[PDB]
Amino acid sequence: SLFLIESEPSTGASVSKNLTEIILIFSNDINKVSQLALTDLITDSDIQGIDYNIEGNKVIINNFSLEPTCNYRLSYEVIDIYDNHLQGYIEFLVNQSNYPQIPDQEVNHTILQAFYWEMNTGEYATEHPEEANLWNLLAERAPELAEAGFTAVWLPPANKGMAGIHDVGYGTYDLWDLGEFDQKGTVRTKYGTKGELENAIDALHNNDIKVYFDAVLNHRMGADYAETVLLDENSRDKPGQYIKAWTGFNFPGRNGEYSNFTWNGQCFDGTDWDDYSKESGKYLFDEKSWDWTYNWDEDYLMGADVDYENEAVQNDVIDWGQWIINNIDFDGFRLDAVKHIDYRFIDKWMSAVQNSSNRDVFFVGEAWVEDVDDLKGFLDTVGNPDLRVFDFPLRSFFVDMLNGAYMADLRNAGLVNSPGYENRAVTFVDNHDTDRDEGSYTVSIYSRKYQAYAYILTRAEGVPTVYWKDYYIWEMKEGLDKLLTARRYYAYGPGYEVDNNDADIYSYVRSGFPDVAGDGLVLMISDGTSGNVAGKWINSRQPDTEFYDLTGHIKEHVTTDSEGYGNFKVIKSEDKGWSIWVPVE
Ligand SMILES: [Ca+2]
Ligand SMILES: [Ca+2]
Ligand SMILES: [Ca+2]
Ligand SMILES: [Ca+2]
Ligand code: NA
Repeated sequence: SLFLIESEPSTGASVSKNLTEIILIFSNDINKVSQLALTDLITDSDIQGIDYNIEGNKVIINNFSLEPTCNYRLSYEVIDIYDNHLQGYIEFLVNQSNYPQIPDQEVNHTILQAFYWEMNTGEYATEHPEEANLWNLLAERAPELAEAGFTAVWLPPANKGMAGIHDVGYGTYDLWDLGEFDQKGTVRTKYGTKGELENAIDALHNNDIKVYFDAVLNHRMGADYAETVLLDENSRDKPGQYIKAWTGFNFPGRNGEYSNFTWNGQCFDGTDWDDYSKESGKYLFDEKSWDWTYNWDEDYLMGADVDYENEAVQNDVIDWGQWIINNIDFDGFRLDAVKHIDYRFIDKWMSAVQNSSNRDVFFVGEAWVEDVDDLKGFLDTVGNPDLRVFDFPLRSFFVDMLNGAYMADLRNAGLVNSPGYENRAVTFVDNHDTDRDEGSYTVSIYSRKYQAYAYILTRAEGVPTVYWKDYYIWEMKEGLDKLLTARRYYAYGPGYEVDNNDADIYSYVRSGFPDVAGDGLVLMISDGTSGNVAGKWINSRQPDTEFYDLTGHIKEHVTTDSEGYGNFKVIKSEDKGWSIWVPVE
């Protein structure tokens, strides 16, 4: 039975104006092409003089020249060798060739999270062998990341963890070992060597991309030796008992390189394992107190807990902070488990590290707090103005959209819309904790993900993060790249909320820069399912201007009146319910 197996370009694609042919691949060998037309859908005129040629089960169509920003349909009726008839079509959009010219200092910022939990494991290692060596890959890919519009990359923890080569990076063992020393059965980390990493950073800086380090400062794991430790009278478990604590770290493999600091019992407030009784608990060490944290009793999380009241410990870790930026040339950090670490210490280190260099070091904390007020109150407590946080509040809205949400409420959702806190939001859709095959605390954004990316990447505030697993593993690249184009060239100037949002449609306006031609955009997203085209009358702030949907979804243009208003459209479906209207000229 006759069907189209695939086409190049694929239906829905955005293509180069230099596309020279369309290949259609069919199920059976093809006897005939009865009708073929390539149509410009804006003017509704067929391109005269196209040619085709039959090769077994393939049909190559050529002899055309496509205009930028134009939507085309290739319609065909073929008869196969068993006299089956198949009628069908493919559609595609041509990329803009002449983009708006944005002054380099105003270009929008955009982060790629360069990892996922199961990288280089199970089928992932099979289907994606290039990820057995992440530093080398990021090196290879720097120029295409930059072409995509990424301005920074957040790396997985680059230091040696307690599971060695299988450590995703959070079983922190040695901060000063970046896959330079044979420790935990491996010289390299799961991701590569120190040299490879230094390679990648040059690769990336070479293409004008920053590199953030994922600093896990709360705990330590895989200690070199155990120690007998008495537990405080205030310990929740086994108070005033003696336990055998895995608390000795001296990093034999590194042998003092970079830092000769070593760790024991007095470097930690406590632990969760007693190797005498072979029991888990929460164990507070004699004369230690849990450090000051936003919420009561949340210093203790897992592993051996760092005592950031200890001055020697504060000093070694401030020194590493500094080494990472000034010596290893990173441009910033993600701060794992930021609310489980002494707030006074986080402010002190953020200040020491910021103060040690002329570069403006970027900092973002992982504080999994879905209420905005609670999260602002955490920012207030830490009280260091450089401290950004991930907008888990906003993501809670994208979880709400999984089975339908009240879409007008996106006007006020997340840290990213809280007055006085909007620029401290690092917005995202999924990450390694929220999108993981097994053992997640949440549900991934498994539906309406494109809508959620469009919202964050068009916004005037915050800094958006794309997830590697979305972009490269679930293969959302094709659709994401169109949103990344929007952000890179169009999402500029003041942002405006509109007055006609409802249960199912949210629209938003970026007016463009006055002193830049052809930038600006109208976003419309929907959680509707009716399967059809809805309009909203929106003031684009650009009088007498022809716009088109750069997503390829709506195959018409919209021209605004002399007040700048126009009827902009979106398709109310899960699959295609996002549109981004940009100027054609
Ligand atoms: Ca802690
Ligand atoms: Ca303490
Ligand atoms: Ca809705
Ligand atoms: Ca403009
Ligand atoms: Na502590």
